[PDB]
Amino acid sequence: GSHSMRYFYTAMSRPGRGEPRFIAVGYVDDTQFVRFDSDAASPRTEPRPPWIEQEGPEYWDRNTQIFKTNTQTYRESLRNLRGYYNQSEAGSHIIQRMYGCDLGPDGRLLRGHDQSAYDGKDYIALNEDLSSWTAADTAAQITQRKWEAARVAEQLRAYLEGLCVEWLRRYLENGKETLQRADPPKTHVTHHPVSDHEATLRCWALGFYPAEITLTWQRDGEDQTQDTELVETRPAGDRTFQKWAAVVVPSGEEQRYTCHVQHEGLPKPLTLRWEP
Amino acid sequence: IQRTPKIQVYSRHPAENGKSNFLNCYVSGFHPSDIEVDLLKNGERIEKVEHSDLSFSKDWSFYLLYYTEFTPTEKDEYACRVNHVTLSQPKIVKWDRDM
Amino acid sequence: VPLRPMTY
Repeated sequence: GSHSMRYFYTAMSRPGRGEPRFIAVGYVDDTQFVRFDSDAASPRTEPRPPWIEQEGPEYWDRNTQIFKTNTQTYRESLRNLRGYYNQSEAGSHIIQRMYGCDLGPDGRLLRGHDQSAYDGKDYIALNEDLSSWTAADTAAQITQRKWEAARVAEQLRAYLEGLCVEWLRRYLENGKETLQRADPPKTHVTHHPVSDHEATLRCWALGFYPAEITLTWQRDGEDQTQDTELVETRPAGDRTFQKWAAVVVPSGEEQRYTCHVQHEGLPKPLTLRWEP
Repeated sequence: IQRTPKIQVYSRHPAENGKSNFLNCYVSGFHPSDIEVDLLKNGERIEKVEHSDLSFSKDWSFYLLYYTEFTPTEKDEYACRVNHVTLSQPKIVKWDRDM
Repeated sequence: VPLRPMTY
């Protein structure tokens, strides 16, 4: 599909250094729109994109009430998981949670999501049916039963199909000039000899939004999958992203190589070559 | 497990000597979340550096962007200093113009 | 708005 909303929660214990810290951020695609940190002076949910500022006091109070309760709730959960795993009170641990909804180009719900991890490894996840759970081990099963008893899955299904899609669509309209605008990448190829017999061709993509992009090198039209070095897509700081793909080629053979770029902001897919 | 941070040092806009810009240090793929990042101008820590709010990828590893306003020159050297539990000594990544 | 809080 084309759009999604996601909330990311991180709860971290720090024995001997105060109570566990809770941080929450909200994103619509690759655009962050809200934040909350329990370590702030006057913890409150703050705006992170201009289009959210127009929301009323009730919106901000409701978010803050929820996030302040989350801070308490997660302190209790970190205590609970420590016990489910028979761990010492001396170690630091982290519970992460990520949930939200995906919309297709038609605007209707493609699928819902809800997953949690403990120390960076899967713990419990709502299944695609939005009705059952997948617990990773006997400890997660304890959490599963509590949730089944509280009819959590039913409330999650209702949120994901109701409120989540409704707010997402509201945000996509209010922030349409940016959220619904794909900025194509500016591309170019550089050359750096690596020896008297080989050189590096690096294909650049700059200033694009959203982050989703495909950069590939071909030699005689054949994809150089195992021979292409790809860097992780990185943020520029102005909402856009950067990325590059490099291949080391024999000197005098650079014209046999073509870089192909696909991005949704592009009228049609690009093919580039080094221009001496 | 614990995962070491991947580090990228680069500028927001193409580097132009004498032209103002933004020095970026992107740390990603790490776990747990505590991490220390500093931007250095000729070996010394720049002060008013800011950073993004903590978030993570589908694989649960965290990522943060540290950045500061700056003006490149052919003389000045810039770098990113990173310390994390997985690291025995802080790692210094120098800013390369073609990276 | 975000989801309702809950304990693990």
